[PDB]
Order: sequence, then structure tokens, then C-alpha cells
Amino acid sequence: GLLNLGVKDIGEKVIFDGKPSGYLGNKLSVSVEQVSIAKPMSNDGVSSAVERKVYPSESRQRLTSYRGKLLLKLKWSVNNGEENLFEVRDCGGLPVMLQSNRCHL
Amino acid sequence: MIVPVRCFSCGKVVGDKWESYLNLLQEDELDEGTALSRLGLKRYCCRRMILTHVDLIEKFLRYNPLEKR
Amino acid sequence: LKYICAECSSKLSLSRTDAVRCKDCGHRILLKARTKRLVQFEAR
Ligand SMILES: [Zn+2]
Ligand SMILES: [Zn+2]
Repeated sequence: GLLNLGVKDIGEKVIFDGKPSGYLGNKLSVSVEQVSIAKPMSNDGVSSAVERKVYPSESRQRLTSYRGKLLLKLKWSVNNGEENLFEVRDCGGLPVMLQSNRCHL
Repeated sequence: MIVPVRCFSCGKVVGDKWESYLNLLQEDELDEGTALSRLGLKRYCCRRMILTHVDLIEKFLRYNPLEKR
Repeated sequence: LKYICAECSSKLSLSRTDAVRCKDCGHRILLKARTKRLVQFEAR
């Protein structure tokens, strides 16, 4: 996908901390290697269990947006692979568009 | 939407002829002109009313808020 | 019995300090039902 190619070609952004470690202490290399958008779903409050399915008719009637969750896994890399800390972080509801592959129609 | 009761130009009642026109088209292999002639629509003002009707009411009725889908 | 759910079309009613949601499903949109009331018109 274009999103995956974009995060792959973004590269890794690196920072240092002062903890005497030739340059400055340990190294942090934060990057993203997977961006995934899911079809819109409704939590129905806090019930959860099997998530409900939202539809554009519901979005239009509610006068809200029709958005699906956006997922990113951060490659928290310390000292160039010495210790990697993967973690999937949600980034709010990305407005998805109708009749697309990430839509319920 | 639903078939107009009266022809606009003159005033002839064509609201009782849409179902008859559809039956004449479906059951018998009648052309539109022959069906309109059999229905009794001689003027083209009356003929157009039933010949060019769309009947969007059937499409509108598929969205019923008072019955489970 | 003055409301209709917007997804399962089941008639219901609401009260004070009552959740605005269907009693048969989780939908939170309730169309108001049309009741019997005189509405004078003109055939013009
Ligand atoms: Zn006429
Ligand atoms: Zn319901």
C-alpha cells in the first residue's frame, strides 16, 4: 500500500540522551513500519464484546463523521537493535470514504 | 413519483390508467402507441402523461421506517 | 409508545432519566412516531 510505502520511506528519526555512549549516551531510533486503517465500528458504550458495525446511514442520521480507527506500530529501537519495543498505538478515527475497501459497502 | 391523476394540458383523468398500461405492456405484446390508443388517450398531451411516467414511488417505498428490514 | 428505533424499527417509549437507546438493540437513534392529530389542509 501507499501508506506502507510512505512509512517505509520516511525512515527512522534518531535522538540522543546525555548519559556518559561515544556521542551522547544511548540512542533512540523511533520509526513506523505498519499503518493500518480498520472499518468503522461502534463500542456501544462500554459493552464492547463483539464490536458493532457502523454504517453511513447511521453517520448521516447522527450528524457525525464516518471514520475508522487508525493503527500505527512504533519501532522503538534503542542502540540500533539492542532492544526493540514494538507497540501498536491508535491515532484517533481517520475519516474513511464510502464504497472504498475500508468501508462497509 | 406516483402517476398524476389528471393530464396537465387539458384535464383528462389519466390516474386510473397506469396499471392498465403496464398490464397491456406486460401480458399482451402491445407497443406503447397501441396500448395508449387502446386506453383511450388520443391527444399527445394525454399520451405523454402515461408514456413518460417514471413511477419513483415503488423505489421510494423500499425504505420503510415502521417495519423491520 | 411514541418512538421508533432507526435500525430495527421497534416501537418503544422513554421516561425521565432513561437512556436514549433501543430496548432490543444498541442503536441510539429513535425516530419520533407520527400520532393521530387533526391537520387541516386545502386541496389547491
Ligand atoms: Zn390531455
Ligand atoms: Zn432497535
